[PDB]
Amino acid sequence: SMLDDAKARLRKYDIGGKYSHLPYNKYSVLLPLVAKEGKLHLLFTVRSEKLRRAPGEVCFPGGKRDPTDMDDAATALREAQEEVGLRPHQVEVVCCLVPCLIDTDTLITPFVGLIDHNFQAQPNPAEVKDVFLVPLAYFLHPQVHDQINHIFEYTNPEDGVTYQIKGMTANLAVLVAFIILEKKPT
Ligand SMILES: O=C(Cc1cccc(O)c1)Nc1ccccn1
Repeated sequence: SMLDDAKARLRKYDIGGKYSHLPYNKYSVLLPLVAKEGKLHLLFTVRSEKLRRAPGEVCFPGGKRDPTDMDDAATALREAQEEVGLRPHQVEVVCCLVPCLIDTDTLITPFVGLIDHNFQAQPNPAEVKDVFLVPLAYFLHPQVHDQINHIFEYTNPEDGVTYQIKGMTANLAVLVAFIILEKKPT
Protein backbone atom coordinates (compact mmCIF):
# COMPACT_ATOMS: atom_id res chain seq x y z
CA SER A 1 0.00 0.00 0.00
CA MET A 2 0.95 3.69 -0.33
CA LEU A 3 1.50 4.09 3.44
CA ASP A 4 3.34 0.79 3.88
CA ASP A 5 5.58 1.66 0.93
CA ALA A 6 6.38 5.14 2.41
CA LYS A 7 7.29 3.66 5.81
CA ALA A 8 9.44 0.95 4.21
CA ARG A 9 11.34 3.66 2.20
CA LEU A 10 11.74 5.94 5.22
CA ARG A 11 13.15 3.16 7.41
CA LYS A 12 16.15 2.76 5.06
CA TYR A 13 17.28 6.33 5.91
CA ASP A 14 16.74 6.05 9.69
CA ILE A 15 19.91 7.01 11.51
CA GLY A 16 18.25 6.16 14.88
CA GLY A 17 19.90 7.44 18.10
CA LYS A 18 23.45 7.50 16.70
CA TYR A 19 23.92 11.32 17.16
CA SER A 20 21.41 11.89 20.01
CA HIS A 21 23.78 11.87 23.06
CA LEU A 22 26.24 14.43 21.64
CA PRO A 23 26.50 17.50 23.92
CA TYR A 24 24.66 20.08 21.78
CA ASN A 25 21.85 22.58 22.38
CA LYS A 26 19.15 20.17 21.14
CA TYR A 27 16.00 20.84 19.05
CA SER A 28 13.70 18.35 17.32
CA VAL A 29 11.26 18.84 14.42
CA LEU A 30 8.35 16.71 13.26
CA LEU A 31 7.94 16.23 9.49
CA PRO A 32 4.26 15.31 9.56
CA LEU A 33 2.98 13.19 6.66
CA VAL A 34 -0.78 13.34 5.97
CA ALA A 35 -2.56 11.22 3.31
CA LYS A 36 -5.44 13.15 1.58
CA GLU A 37 -7.13 12.60 -1.80
CA GLY A 38 -4.98 9.59 -2.61
CA LYS A 39 -1.62 11.47 -2.16
CA LEU A 40 0.90 12.25 0.61
CA HIS A 41 1.21 15.78 1.96
CA LEU A 42 3.50 17.51 4.46
CA LEU A 43 2.03 19.70 7.21
CA PHE A 44 3.68 23.06 7.81
CA THR A 45 3.16 25.87 10.35
CA VAL A 46 3.44 29.60 9.93
CA ARG A 47 5.10 30.99 13.07
CA SER A 48 3.22 33.66 15.00
CA GLU A 49 4.28 37.28 14.36
CA LYS A 50 4.70 37.58 18.20
CA LEU A 51 7.67 35.18 18.30
CA ARG A 52 11.13 36.77 18.58
CA ARG A 53 12.90 34.13 16.44
CA ALA A 54 11.65 34.18 12.80
CA PRO A 55 8.13 35.67 13.11
CA GLY A 56 5.82 34.79 10.22
CA GLU A 57 8.13 32.15 8.67
CA VAL A 58 7.11 28.68 7.52
CA CYS A 59 8.53 25.86 9.61
CA PHE A 60 7.78 22.33 10.77
CA PRO A 61 6.34 21.81 14.26
CA GLY A 62 9.09 21.30 16.88
CA GLY A 63 11.24 23.03 19.47
CA LYS A 64 13.89 22.77 22.19
CA ARG A 65 14.39 19.57 24.12
CA ASP A 66 13.47 19.84 27.82
CA PRO A 67 14.20 17.65 30.84
CA THR A 68 10.87 15.75 30.62
CA ASP A 69 11.65 14.30 27.18
CA MET A 70 12.60 10.60 27.23
CA ASP A 71 14.35 11.06 23.86
CA ASP A 72 14.58 13.37 20.83
CA ALA A 73 11.36 11.95 19.28
CA ALA A 74 9.53 12.92 22.51
CA THR A 75 10.66 16.54 22.03
CA ALA A 76 9.13 16.66 18.56
CA LEU A 77 5.79 15.11 19.75
CA ARG A 78 5.53 17.40 22.84
CA GLU A 79 6.10 20.47 20.73
CA ALA A 80 3.74 19.35 17.96
CA GLN A 81 0.98 18.85 20.61
CA GLU A 82 1.59 22.32 22.05
CA GLU A 83 1.68 24.02 18.65
CA VAL A 84 -1.04 22.27 16.63
CA GLY A 85 -2.88 19.94 19.06
CA LEU A 86 -1.43 16.73 17.63
CA ARG A 87 -1.85 14.03 20.25
CA PRO A 88 0.64 11.10 20.53
CA HIS A 89 -1.93 8.49 19.60
CA GLN A 90 -2.40 10.45 16.31
CA VAL A 91 1.20 10.04 15.15
CA GLU A 92 3.44 7.10 14.30
CA VAL A 93 7.11 8.16 14.35
CA VAL A 94 8.68 6.16 11.53
CA CYS A 95 12.26 7.41 11.55
CA CYS A 96 14.89 9.88 12.42
CA LEU A 97 16.52 11.61 9.43
CA VAL A 98 19.94 13.26 9.18
CA PRO A 99 20.33 15.89 11.88
CA CYS A 100 21.02 19.49 10.91
CA LEU A 101 24.03 21.34 12.50
CA ILE A 102 23.68 25.08 13.07
CA ASP A 103 25.50 27.95 14.82
CA THR A 104 28.41 25.67 15.91
CA ASP A 105 26.61 24.55 19.11
CA THR A 106 23.13 23.37 17.99
CA LEU A 107 21.81 20.12 16.59
CA ILE A 108 18.27 19.80 15.15
CA THR A 109 17.02 16.26 14.77
CA PRO A 110 14.14 15.65 12.29
CA PHE A 111 11.61 12.86 12.74
CA VAL A 112 9.14 11.75 10.08
CA GLY A 113 5.68 10.99 11.50
CA LEU A 114 2.63 9.43 9.83
CA ILE A 115 -0.43 11.42 10.93
CA ASP A 116 -3.86 9.90 11.59
CA HIS A 117 -6.56 10.63 8.99
CA ASN A 118 -8.93 11.99 11.73
CA PHE A 119 -6.45 14.64 13.01
CA GLN A 120 -7.67 18.20 12.59
CA ALA A 121 -5.20 20.98 13.39
CA GLN A 122 -5.99 23.27 16.29
CA PRO A 123 -3.43 26.10 15.76
CA ASN A 124 -2.27 27.56 19.08
CA PRO A 125 -2.35 31.32 18.24
CA ALA A 126 0.42 32.25 20.77
CA GLU A 127 2.80 30.14 18.60
CA VAL A 128 1.25 29.44 15.21
CA LYS A 129 -0.47 31.92 12.83
CA ASP A 130 -1.45 29.23 10.29
CA VAL A 131 -1.18 25.48 9.49
CA PHE A 132 -1.25 24.22 5.89
CA LEU A 133 -0.58 21.15 3.76
CA VAL A 134 1.60 20.83 0.68
CA PRO A 135 1.46 17.78 -1.58
CA LEU A 136 4.76 15.93 -1.25
CA ALA A 137 5.10 15.76 -5.06
CA TYR A 138 5.25 19.58 -5.21
CA PHE A 139 8.82 19.42 -3.87
CA LEU A 140 9.93 17.55 -7.01
CA HIS A 141 8.80 20.45 -9.25
CA PRO A 142 8.68 23.51 -7.03
CA GLN A 143 8.11 27.11 -8.12
CA VAL A 144 11.49 28.64 -7.28
CA HIS A 145 12.20 32.34 -6.65
CA ASP A 146 15.77 33.56 -6.07
CA GLN A 147 15.99 36.21 -3.31
CA ILE A 148 21.14 35.00 -3.72
CA ASN A 149 19.29 31.94 -2.27
CA HIS A 150 16.39 29.74 -3.46
CA ILE A 151 12.82 30.19 -2.09
CA PHE A 152 9.81 27.96 -2.93
CA GLU A 153 6.40 29.59 -3.49
CA TYR A 154 3.42 27.28 -3.01
CA THR A 155 -0.09 28.48 -3.80
CA ASN A 156 -2.90 26.55 -2.13
CA PRO A 157 -5.51 25.89 -4.92
CA GLU A 158 -8.27 25.76 -2.27
CA ASP A 159 -7.93 29.50 -1.50
CA GLY A 160 -5.13 31.02 -3.71
CA VAL A 161 -2.90 31.85 -0.74
CA THR A 162 0.84 31.74 -1.51
CA TYR A 163 3.35 30.56 1.12
CA GLN A 164 7.14 30.99 0.99
CA ILE A 165 9.13 27.97 2.09
CA LYS A 166 12.89 28.27 2.52
CA GLY A 167 16.01 27.23 4.37
CA MET A 168 16.18 24.03 6.42
CA THR A 169 12.40 23.62 6.10
CA ALA A 170 12.57 23.62 2.29
CA ASN A 171 15.61 21.34 2.33
CA LEU A 172 13.96 18.75 4.56
CA ALA A 173 10.77 18.78 2.46
CA VAL A 174 12.78 17.95 -0.67
CA LEU A 175 14.65 15.17 1.12
CA VAL A 176 11.43 13.50 2.29
CA ALA A 177 9.91 13.81 -1.25
CA PHE A 178 13.01 12.17 -2.81
CA ILE A 179 13.01 9.34 -0.26
CA ILE A 180 9.33 8.48 -0.65
CA LEU A 181 8.60 9.30 -4.32
CA GLU A 182 11.76 8.42 -6.31
CA LYS A 183 11.67 5.41 -8.66
CA LYS A 184 7.97 4.54 -8.54
CA PRO A 185 5.86 2.87 -11.24
CA THR A 186 2.72 4.81 -12.25
O1 LIG B 1 10.30 25.86 16.70
C1 LIG B 1 9.92 25.08 15.84
C2 LIG B 1 10.77 23.91 15.41
C3 LIG B 1 12.01 24.35 14.68
C4 LIG B 1 13.26 24.25 15.26
C5 LIG B 1 14.38 24.65 14.57
C6 LIG B 1 14.27 25.17 13.29
C7 LIG B 1 13.02 25.27 12.70
O2 LIG B 1 12.84 25.78 11.44
C8 LIG B 1 11.90 24.86 13.39
N1 LIG B 1 8.71 25.14 15.24
C9 LIG B 1 7.62 25.96 15.59
C10 LIG B 1 7.63 26.81 16.69
C11 LIG B 1 6.51 27.57 16.93
C12 LIG B 1 5.42 27.44 16.10
C13 LIG B 1 5.50 26.57 15.05
N2 LIG B 1 6.57 25.82 14.77
